Amino acid sequence: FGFLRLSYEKQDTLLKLLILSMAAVLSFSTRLFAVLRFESVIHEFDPYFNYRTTRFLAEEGFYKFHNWFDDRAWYPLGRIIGGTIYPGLMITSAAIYHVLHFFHITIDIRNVCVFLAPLFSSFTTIVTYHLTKELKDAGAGLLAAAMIAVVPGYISRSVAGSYDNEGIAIFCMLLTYYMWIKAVKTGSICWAAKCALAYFYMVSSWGGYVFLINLIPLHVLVLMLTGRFSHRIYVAYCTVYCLGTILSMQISFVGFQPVLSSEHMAAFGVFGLCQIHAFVDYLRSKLNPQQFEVLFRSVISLVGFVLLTVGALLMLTGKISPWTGRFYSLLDPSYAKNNIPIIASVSEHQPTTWSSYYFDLQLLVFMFPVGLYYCFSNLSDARIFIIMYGVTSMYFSAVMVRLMLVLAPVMCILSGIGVSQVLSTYMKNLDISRPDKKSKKQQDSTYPIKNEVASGMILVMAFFLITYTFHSTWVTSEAYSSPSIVLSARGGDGSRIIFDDFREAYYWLRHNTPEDAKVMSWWDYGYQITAMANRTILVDNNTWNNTHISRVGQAMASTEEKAYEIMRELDVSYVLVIFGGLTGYSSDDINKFLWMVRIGGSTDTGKHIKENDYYTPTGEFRVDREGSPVLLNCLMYKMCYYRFGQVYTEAKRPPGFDRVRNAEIGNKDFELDVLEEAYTTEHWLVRIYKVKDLDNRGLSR
Amino acid sequence: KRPPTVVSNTFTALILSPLLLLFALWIRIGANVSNFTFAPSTIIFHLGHAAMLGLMYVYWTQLNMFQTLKYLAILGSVTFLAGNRMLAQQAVKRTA
Amino acid sequence: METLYRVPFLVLECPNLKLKKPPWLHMPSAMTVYALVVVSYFLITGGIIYDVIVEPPSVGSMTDEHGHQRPVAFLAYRVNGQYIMEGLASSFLFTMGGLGFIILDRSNAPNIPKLNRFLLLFIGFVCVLLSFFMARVFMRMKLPGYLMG
Amino acid sequence: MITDVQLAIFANMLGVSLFLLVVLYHYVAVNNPKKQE
Amino acid sequence: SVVSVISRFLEEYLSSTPQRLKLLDAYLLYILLTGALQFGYCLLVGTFPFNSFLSGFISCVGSFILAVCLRIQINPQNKADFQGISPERAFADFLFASTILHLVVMNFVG
Amino acid sequence: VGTGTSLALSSLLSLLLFAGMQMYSRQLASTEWLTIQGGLLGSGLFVFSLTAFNNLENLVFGKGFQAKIFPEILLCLLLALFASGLIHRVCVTTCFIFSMVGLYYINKISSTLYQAA
Amino acid sequence: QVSVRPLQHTQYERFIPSAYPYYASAFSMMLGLFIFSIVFLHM
Amino acid sequence: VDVDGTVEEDLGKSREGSRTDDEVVQ
Ligand SMILES: [C][C]([C][C]/[C]=C(\[C])[C][C]/[C]=C(/[C])[C][C][C]=C([C])[C])[C][C]OP([O])(=O)OP([O])([O])=O[C]1O[C]([C][O])[C](O[C]2O[C]([C][O])[C]([O])[C]([O])[C]2[N]C([C])=O)[C]([O])[C]1[N]C([C])=O
Ligand SMILES: *[C@@H]1O[C@H](CO)[C@@H](O[C@@H]2O[C@H](CO)[C@@H](O)[C@H](O)[C@H]2NC(C)=O)[C@H](O)[C@H]1NC(C)=O
Repeated sequence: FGFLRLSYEKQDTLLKLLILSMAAVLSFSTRLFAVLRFESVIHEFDPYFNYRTTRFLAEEGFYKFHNWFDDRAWYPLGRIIGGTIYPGLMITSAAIYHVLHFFHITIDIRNVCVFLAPLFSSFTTIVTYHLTKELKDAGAGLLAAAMIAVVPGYISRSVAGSYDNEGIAIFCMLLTYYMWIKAVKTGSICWAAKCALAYFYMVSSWGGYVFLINLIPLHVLVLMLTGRFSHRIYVAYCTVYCLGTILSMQISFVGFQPVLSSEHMAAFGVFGLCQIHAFVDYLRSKLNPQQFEVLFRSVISLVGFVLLTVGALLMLTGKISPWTGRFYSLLDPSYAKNNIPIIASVSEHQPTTWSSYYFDLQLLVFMFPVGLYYCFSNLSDARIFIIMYGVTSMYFSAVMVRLMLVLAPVMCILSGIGVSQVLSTYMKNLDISRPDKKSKKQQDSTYPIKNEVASGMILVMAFFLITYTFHSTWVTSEAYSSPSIVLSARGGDGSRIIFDDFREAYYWLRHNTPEDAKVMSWWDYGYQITAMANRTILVDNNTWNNTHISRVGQAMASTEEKAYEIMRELDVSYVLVIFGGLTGYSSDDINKFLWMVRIGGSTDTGKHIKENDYYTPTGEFRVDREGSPVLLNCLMYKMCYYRFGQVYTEAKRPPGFDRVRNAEIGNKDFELDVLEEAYTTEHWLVRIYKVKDLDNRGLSR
Repeated sequence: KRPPTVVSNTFTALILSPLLLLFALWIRIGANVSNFTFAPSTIIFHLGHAAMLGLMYVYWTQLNMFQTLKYLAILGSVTFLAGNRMLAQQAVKRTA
Repeated sequence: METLYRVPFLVLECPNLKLKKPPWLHMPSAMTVYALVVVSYFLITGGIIYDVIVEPPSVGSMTDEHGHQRPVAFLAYRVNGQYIMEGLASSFLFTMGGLGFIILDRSNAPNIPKLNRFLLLFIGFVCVLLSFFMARVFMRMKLPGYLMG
Repeated sequence: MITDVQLAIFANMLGVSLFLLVVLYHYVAVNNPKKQE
Repeated sequence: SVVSVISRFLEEYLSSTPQRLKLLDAYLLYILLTGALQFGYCLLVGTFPFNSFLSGFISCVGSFILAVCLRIQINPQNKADFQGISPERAFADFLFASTILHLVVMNFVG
Repeated sequence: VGTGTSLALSSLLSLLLFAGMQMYSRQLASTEWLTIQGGLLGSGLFVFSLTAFNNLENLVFGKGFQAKIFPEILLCLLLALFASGLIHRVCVTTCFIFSMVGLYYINKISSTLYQAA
Repeated sequence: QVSVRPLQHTQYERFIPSAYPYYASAFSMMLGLFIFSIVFLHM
Repeated sequence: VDVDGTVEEDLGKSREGSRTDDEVVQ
């Protein structure tokens, strides 16, 4: 009876604190699997670029970082780092780092970046509970926080060591929505100002800000069509638009896109419409209805013609830029595949399958409709926005696998609402929990089993919830805990053997080559080489220049003599290629060879390169004796398979066999006229060749 | 290419003209300051608010972003405190 | 100009035109929109968009020592690859599970006959339990090591 | 340092307990008379 | 006739408007005149410098919209819609928003 | 004129226009002006087809049957558009535009003739 | 080898005479807003 | 025979970002 004597207000608050506190602990802890199993290192290719920038900003100061121009990348063109980057992620890391040192807590910058992502996941959990509470109740909010904490889809990009923009982008997005919902619901300017400020913070953090600037106009427009438009909506939306537009423009990278791009036009159009709608209502109330029709018709005819002419003129003249390639694809799926090879090339741009949805979300997929049904049943202005957020995310998540992360937040909140409704309804069905007010007479004799029905329904729901935890734990441990830079292989004895070839090659270059040497490689590895090798590179992941990449592709795909001519022009010193045949590493260059062929031929200079030439007469890509003659004599084939014919990969297979393609190389013996072997890793994962100079005697090489 | 100086000056003076109109409407419509009082909060609040607007010009000529914020935070805090006390007094008077 | 159109109608009988808004064309009801969304959800989770871009066969083929072409429904060992038949079959299960709860909720309403209430409950549990349990089997076949440690 | 096996068991235990507590919160919340007042 | 309608509309408006509300309308007219005049200059003299023109023009619109929001919140007719908001609270928010607007336009004015 | 004869006459005029359009489709699409000429022909086909459809409806279901926007008007417009596509894509804009302009006046003509009477 | 870099943000021209009307507008707006606050409160 | 060490499979490679598609042929 000790718990009973406490006031109910005490009981509710105490449980609320305990549930939220635990959820934060779980969110942070679950992301440490990689750091424990493997070394505390930066993961993936993109994060390294952020890591290098973060160090430069902290050591050099903000002002120097703002104007930083990097000459070590995209040689000889160069890149302007200050104006082509998003500063949000770097600024947050630097600011915390300064504070910790200020108190004499000396921590490495590398540690700060590695552990930045888990901490924010805990912050995201708190924001989720408040946003859900506003829509329905506290009970739903506690459910949402639990689901968001362990959702695998969010975990994939937020694991410890994943220093990527996505880690902070999600938290900013939820906060901005939470401010927006309060701004509309309360109708207060103060909330509107807070919402705009949060929006600006997101704009710096990520490049995905565009999604928000279109969804919010869409929500307002639907309310107008449905007749729910009110003074509160006018103040909240209009106030945010003005401050948000100016704030976003401050970022150097965004520049003038908000006012000149066709991407941001939707927000501008809705803003103009709101003024017209508000003014018309004010006139109607003051004026006599009979007269009002005469003025109303005359005004519409004159204004409508003027507005239509202005809009047509802007589009036709081309003052407003057409949509960017990246966004056009997201809408029209076919456009990217048929028109832009580079966008198709990326491996996270593929459409999503059913297996992907279940693997990332599991139970939530079952519960997503239930949340939708309740929201439709009880229509509210705040609720309308969440429906818009859901139904769009589903469409944009199928088109691209990467956008799954955007889907994960909406999925957790909506699924929680469905679970909350089911739990409350049946639980109060269980009279034992509450006698409350009951009438024995007219009790519905169509009912024999009240005690049993509720007990079974609650029990089954609990079973589903526990299973969700188990699935989420197993997937994260087995899927998202692998560092890309370090590869795990099993030995014959079954021991865990670690392959460190990727770093080993970088270290060799770092100390054993001239400082001014230029290294040529595929654009995939541009960030990694610069961060660790500290040597100049020709191409980078950002791929700001398509023509430069295409020229690189031509050299690799071409014959040995032609490739040499291109390389000399660019002052290439070394070439790095990754070969996985010995170890069975699937993601080698040879699999990526085809993309090189298409990209190389995309430009005018690469017209001579035809994809069909590299295939067998039957349309097959093979590296064996039956392979196309052009393929066997291309630069890439020679580099990967130089001296590889005589190596025994397997006891059960003849020498010169390639394990990953499961085929034996057709051309086993050949010599490199213009290239010499500089260094090869122990497992041959990375091979480095040095460019030979011209002939001393002038003989044709 | 840049426009002639003479046109640039002409518009710059012209942009001033609306401000003169604004006073003309208020004076003719019945502007009054009868409600004004000399309570300490009232004087302090207006002075702080005016100073913050003044600080913008100083930033234009000399200060940088970091310096402007450091001064602004102190000036905002005092202005906010004066405003809160002044508003409460006005609210009581209105509700009387 | 109007006379020119009259010239055929001098001999021909002019059609009697009533340019009125069609009666059936009403603003969609809130329930109507929800139904439309649900069907769309079925297709999107099914990977219809994946099918259009990638154009996989409905079913593939395999072989053994006994030889001969087994049809294949599940694409083994690659999470981001699917066949046409497999994607739709999985998607339907997801929709069914959601509906099972809604029908169960409606069953709880007061003033329902004894026979009606019992029958409705049976359907609700069958849809929910089969939909969830079957989905686990489908993944287990696609990835043999699923949830195995 | 903790091994990965220990971390995995820890994650499972906390999650299961937390979800059950949220169910318990639902119990008291409906059971609350003042909520209906 | 439309012209007759405009005459009566002014006649009712002047009688029906409290002095404080009228003061807002006069202020709004001043804001609108300044913004329109700037816009005419840009299309006659040219876009350059884009940074200065955009910063100045946006400031006029921000001031105009902010005044309108205060005009609606204080109005007794709309008191029910903005439940729980006293006139004093609305004014304090309006000043706070204005301060932010001046600062951001300040960065991009040059 | 008699309703039965009127139905046949409208059908004959529409049929003749369609056959001619296909026969000279290659020539019509050769030049922009010729494609515009196709637009006039397509609209005329729509007008005659609509007249025939109403006449048939009156005979089968009794005199005075009223044509609706759907499906009587929509179906006749769709058939004319389909013929336009065969010659060239470009007409679908012009061929459609002429049909709409004719439709508004034809409705104006019908209202005066029938509603007034 | 010599690297050439773009102009820094500080180096850009300031106080352009052609932009004086734009400058006048922003300064004018602040003065009008403050005067409005004084009159409005004590009306 | 020459060396030992057979790699495992990356059950969840797909999430990796800014990386080229290593399955076009398949
Ligand atoms: C995608 C994302 C976004 C999100 C959004 C959304 C979903 C929304 C949609 C829309 C809408 C409108 C909706 C609504 C509706 C209606 C109205 C109806 C984002 C993405 O991210 P990012 O950042 O991009 O990522 P990454 O990838 O990593 O990035 C990188 O990469 C890219 C590629 O992909 C690139 O790109 C580039 O860019 C450049 C600029 O400088 C240019 O020049 C080029 O061209 C390009 N390229 C390509 C290939 O595209 C980028 O840039 C990068 N990034 C950086 C930062 O740098
Ligand atoms: C990465 O390479 C750069 C490029 O040289 C190195 O920069 C040199 O640093 C040394 C030591 O401070 C200076 O004496 C040289 O003048 C620098 N050279 C240039 C061209 O700037 C840098 O030290 C290397 N990074 C390391 C070792 O971490």
